[PDB]
Order: sequence, then C-alpha cells, then structure tokens
Amino acid sequence: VDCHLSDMLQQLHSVNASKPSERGLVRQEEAEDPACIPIFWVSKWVDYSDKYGLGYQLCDNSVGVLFNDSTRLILYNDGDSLQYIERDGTESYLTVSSHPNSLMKKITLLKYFRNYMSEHLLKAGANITPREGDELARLPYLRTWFRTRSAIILHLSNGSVQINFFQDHTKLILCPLMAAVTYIDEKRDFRTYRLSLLEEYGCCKELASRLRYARTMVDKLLSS
Amino acid sequence: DCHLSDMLQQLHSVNASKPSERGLVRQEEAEDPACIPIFWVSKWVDYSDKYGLGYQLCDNSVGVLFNDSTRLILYNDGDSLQYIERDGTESYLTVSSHPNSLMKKITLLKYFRNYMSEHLLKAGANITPREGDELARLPYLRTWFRTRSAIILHLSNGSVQINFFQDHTKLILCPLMAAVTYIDEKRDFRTYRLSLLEEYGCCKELASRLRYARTMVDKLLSS
Amino acid sequence: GSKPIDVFDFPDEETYETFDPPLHSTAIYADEEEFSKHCGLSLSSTPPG
Repeated sequence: VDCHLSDMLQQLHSVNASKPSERGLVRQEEAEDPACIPIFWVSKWVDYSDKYGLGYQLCDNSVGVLFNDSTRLILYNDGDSLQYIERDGTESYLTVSSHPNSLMKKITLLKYFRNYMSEHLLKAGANITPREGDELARLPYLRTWFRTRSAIILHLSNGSVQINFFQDHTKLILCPLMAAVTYIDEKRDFRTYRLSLLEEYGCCKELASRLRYARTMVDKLLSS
Repeated sequence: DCHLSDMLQQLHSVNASKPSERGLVRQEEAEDPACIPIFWVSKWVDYSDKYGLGYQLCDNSVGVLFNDSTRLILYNDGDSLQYIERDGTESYLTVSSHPNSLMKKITLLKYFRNYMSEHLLKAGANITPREGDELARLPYLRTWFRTRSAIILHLSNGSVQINFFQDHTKLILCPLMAAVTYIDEKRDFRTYRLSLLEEYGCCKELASRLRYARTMVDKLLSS
Repeated sequence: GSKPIDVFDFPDEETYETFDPPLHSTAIYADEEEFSKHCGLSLSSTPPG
C-alpha cells in the first residue's frame, strides 16, 4: 500500500528527527499504549526463493506463500479454506477438498511449507493472547519482502511492516494506522508504543537505532 | 495363472493369522534384505483414453501396454526393443532397424519416456543394484487396473505391485520368494518374508495393506 | 480394452507438445524428503532451542 507506506515514512521521519535516545531523562514506559497491540504478525518463515518462493505463518496459524511468479496462496487456520491472489490481485476463494487441478502443485508446495514450519520452527509472539473479535478481522497476505545481511523485511497488505533482526532475534512490527510500533526484545518481551509519544518521552538506544534502520528500509520499500 | 494362485495362498495364510492382533508384534524379525526384488515399476503414465499405459522399471528401461493389448519395451541401452503381441508372442528389434508397421508405436514410446524423464519422480531410486542382476530376463506389464485407492500392476514374472495414491506407500509382492517389499510414507524400503510376518506379526498399517493386496489378487484372478 | 489406440493422426515435435496425460505417478516436485532438506540448508526463521 503506497499510501500506508507514505504515512509510516512520515511517522518514522518525525520520531527519528526528535532523537528520542539523546535525552537526560527517558520515560519509555509512558509511551506505551497496550490498546495498539497488532492483530496479525508473521510468526515463522522459510526462504525457498531459489526454487518455489517465500513461505510464512501468521500468528493465527494460517499459512501463506508468495511464489516466485508473484501469485499468493493462503491456507486459513481451519485447514481447508483457501484464497488465491493472482498477479493482477484477482482474488479467489476455494477449498483444499475442492482439489483444483490448476492449483495441485501450489497446494502441495504450501503443505510442505506448513509441515516444515510446524515441525522445525518456533512461533514468534506465542506469549501474546488474542483479544475478542480478532477472528473477524480480514486476513492479510504478504505483499512484498526482502532480506539484507542483518534482517528480513515483511510488508503485509494491511499496511503493516515487520522487521526481524537475525543475530539477536529482536523484532519490530510497525502499524501506520495507529502510528504505533511493537518491539520484541531479546528476552521475547512484547511492548507496544505510540511513535508520537516516543518523541515526547524518549526511549533506549536499542529501540531508537532500530527505528532509524526501519525508516531506511521503508524508503527501500517505496523505491521499488 | 499359477503365480497368482500361489500369491493368493500366501496372503490368505498370513491374513488368517491376524498378524496385527498379537500381544507383541515383532515385524522387524521378518525382514530379509536378501529378498530385495530385482524389478519394480518406478514411474507410470495413464493415457488410456488415447494410447495406453506407459511405465518405467527401476533399471531405467521403459514400456507401454497399449489399448490394443500389445506391449513395446525399450531396454536401458536406448536402442534394443522387444514387442509382445496380444497372445504373448515376443519379437526383437531396434530403434534403427524395425518394421515400418511399428513406427507409430515406437514414436509413442519415446513420448512416454521423455514425459517420464522430465516430469516424474523415480520410486525406489535409493535402492542399489546388485551384481549379476543385469543378467535377469526383463519382464513386461501383463495387466493393470486403477481403483479408488490404488493402481495395481501385474508383471510377467509373477510380481504384483500396488501403489496407493493418498500416502504414496507401495507394495511389491513376489510369489517366488513368498516375500513382500513395503515402501512406507517416508520412502523407507523394506522386504519381509510372508511366513515370518505370520509367525512374528506385523503392524496395523502393513496388515491393512496386505488385506487390500489379497482383495486385489482375488480380482486379478476373477478376470 | 474398449477404447482404441488413436494413432491415425500420428506423423512431430509439436505432437509431443499435445502429449498431455491426465493421470500419472508422483511428480518430481512432490518429494517432501528433498523439500524438507533444502529448507534445512536454506535461510529460515528461528528454530527451537
């Protein structure tokens, strides 16, 4: 979403311009707003882009794939419902039991992705409990993604941008609708902040340096 | 068919002992790697609406059972050919020198072979060939049929192979050795003596496939 | 068999292009053992520890 990435870029420019870590007093706790906790994030992923594409699991246990041919296939958490997004954005809804002939391969590959992730990878944010009515939210798909030497950047179709850092396992989940960011630290503790309140109360250098990196990555998302 | 009747007797004896209903099943005691079969079907193509059923054997030879009930086999040298007529009569030729009446079937064979080599996985590719096995007579596909759950392949040496679609498991029954090879859903390849499965027992999954096998051998003898 | 063998329109390179079997054995992509292996050697998210 070009308009959501633009708002997030402005939001990041603002907070980074205030230099939130260069302050005598930092009251990062006052910038917290638990009401902004995200509904969806990426909890697992596998880069098979050499052959098939990028497989991933969302925190609601749904699974999706962004194939190299720029189509997408989402298996809802019931294990049967399916959504297929062509290169044109042409959405379609089917079921695994329908056993479509034109999707046999992609369906099989998605199951392989699902099986590997379930049997070999940890669920990020497993300690985050779901609020009532989160089941009604529309399920997003992975619009675009890329990896640097230090992180993977995942842009969801609801406007959210997620950045997972490889070495220390810290993660950012940015929500331009709330002008908010959720940070998962090395100890796996979750905290959600209003970006505008970080400008006004400050934060530690760990989070500030990652918000500087995030802005750079949002510019890269907007380039292509 | 003498070989089918022997296989039926073996399967009847084993299944009647209810081998999965033992206090202690010791299936591994029945394994006998000396009974690995020499030949099995490693790929197949069902084009029976137009041409017939093409297949590959594990030695990389190929064959077709055409809709007119004749068969053509290409050896793994890629030139030698064997034609089996409707009454089992066998003749030998080559890709470079052949009756003109077989030109169309030869071309059809190459299409099956090229399709299989570029689209299909080789079953049992892990199994290594032993010395002297390349001296064995090449069998051909005598008959085949398809059910809801499996494809059944009856080879001219007496072997019956059953490939289950859902979980990719496969059975290779050899009446000469009174043996069964089972390829489970992880592609693990194990050969068992049927007499020892009757004595020591076997797991529920294999016991179920062996009851199915018996029903299918009964059907092969019916027609 | 009751269906004929239909080789009355046979000859050649595009005739292999019209070669479209409706049913066949397991395809090369359907090797889950090899898939899982590549995933193990490729980049992925954090494993259990």
